[PDB]
Amino acid sequence: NSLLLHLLKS
Amino acid sequence: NSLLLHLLKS
Amino acid sequence: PYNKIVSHLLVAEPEKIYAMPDPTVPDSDIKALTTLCDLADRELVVIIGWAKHIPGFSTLSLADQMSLLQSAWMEILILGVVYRSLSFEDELVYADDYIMDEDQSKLAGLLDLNNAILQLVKKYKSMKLEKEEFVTLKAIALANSDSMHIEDVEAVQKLQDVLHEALQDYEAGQHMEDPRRAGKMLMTLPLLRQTSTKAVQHFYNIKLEGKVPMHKLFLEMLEAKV
Amino acid sequence: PYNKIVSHLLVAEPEKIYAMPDPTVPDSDIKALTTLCDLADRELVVIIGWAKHIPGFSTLSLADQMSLLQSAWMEILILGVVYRSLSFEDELVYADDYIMDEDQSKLAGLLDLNNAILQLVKKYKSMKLEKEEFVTLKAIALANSDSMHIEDVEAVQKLQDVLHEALQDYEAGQHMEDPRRAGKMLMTLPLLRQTSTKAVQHFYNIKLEGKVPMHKLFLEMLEAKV
Ligand SMILES: c1ccc2[nH]ccc2c1
Ligand SMILES: c1ccc2[nH]ccc2c1
Repeated sequence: NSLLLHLLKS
Repeated sequence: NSLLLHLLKS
Repeated sequence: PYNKIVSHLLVAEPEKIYAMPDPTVPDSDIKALTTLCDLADRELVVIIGWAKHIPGFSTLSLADQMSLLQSAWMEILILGVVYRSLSFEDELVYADDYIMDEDQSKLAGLLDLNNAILQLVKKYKSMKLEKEEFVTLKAIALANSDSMHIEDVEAVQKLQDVLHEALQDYEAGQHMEDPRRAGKMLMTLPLLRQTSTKAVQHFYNIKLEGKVPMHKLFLEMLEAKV
Repeated sequence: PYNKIVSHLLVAEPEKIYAMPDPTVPDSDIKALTTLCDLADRELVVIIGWAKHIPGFSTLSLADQMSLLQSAWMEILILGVVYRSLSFEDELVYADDYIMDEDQSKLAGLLDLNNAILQLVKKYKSMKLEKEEFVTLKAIALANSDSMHIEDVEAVQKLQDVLHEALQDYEAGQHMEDPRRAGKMLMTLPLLRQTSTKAVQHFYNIKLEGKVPMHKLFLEMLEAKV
């Protein structure tokens, strides 16, 4: 699943 | 020679 | 009353042009693309005549007049289609006799391009774009077209300034409820630039594939170095 | 003092990033392109963190945050290169250890793209772009990026409005000599959009040719549907 989504959830 | 130039010279 | 430049651009507005698709020709992508390129060739003639009415344009060098038009022509064509389409739903009014729905766009290979034109329509419907604003943005798009070939960089900046001032004056008088409306209108120009550049690329590729006949002025504007 | 949003964006500014080209690798197009894509992958991480500092951004849906960044990332990268280059002549400061002249651009296959970035530099040098203006335009470019996938069209318009207001307030206080300076800054966004879209297309094609290694986040942003 998305690295962009992972970094937005930090 | 250019049709654009011809029409700008009208 | 309002701003004289805005009033002047309204009177300079070209007359409507019919597409006149050939009723003898079977419907096809080639027919649709031919019809659109023929309509654009005709509208290019009146755009050249229109640009001469813009204060200061004819005082630039013929080279700079050519550069601005070679960079802006497709933005000017698209803003026309957009304005004509504001009272319509999911349909592009190329001409009163040539209204393209989603099926026709798919049949012509224009779905992605026409969807981006409809994104321009959607934003201007929400902003309630006025004819006064449309004609002023057409002139600003010509002046602000970012040609890499400009001779007199300062004169082209002064033309941008004159037309920006006209938009800002118009908005200050007609739209006191929203003091930032002129800037909102300026903020619509990036999507017009993006959509224009996609359209030029798309029709350039149709030109290379060689299956759609194109007239002299349209081909001159497609072949321009940008 | 001046505008709080502008002050807030200045403190949110990421730290400088070094390119660190590999000194063991012979100079080549592949080396240059690898170095640039690695630098962009690293800068993307800090751009995501930066965007969260923009008032209202983190209150959008994660989908809308992703959409804005997927549309704007390359404009944000290019505006950084442009700002870093304002005190230089015909050179692009990708990083303090990676300054590209015309020869290096030709060697990397980037002459046309880097020339368009230098056209952005030329215009901002003439306007004497300030750091305050740069950070405000980066945020406006993110908010105004024209994604076709936005869920909350109204919330994204309100974010545009908030950041436009900050630019206009800044200019009204700092630049009384030119009451139209905010609009002149907005009028630079179309060339940024044009240059960004060319860069994404160029690097997408490098991705397809498969000769330049790219990291996960950079590839995610290149592959996004726009
Ligand atoms: C794109 C292509 C062809 C066109 N004819 C009239 C407007 C227009 C836009
Ligand atoms: C284009 C390509 C790669 C890049 N790395 C940093 C900025 C930037 C712009």
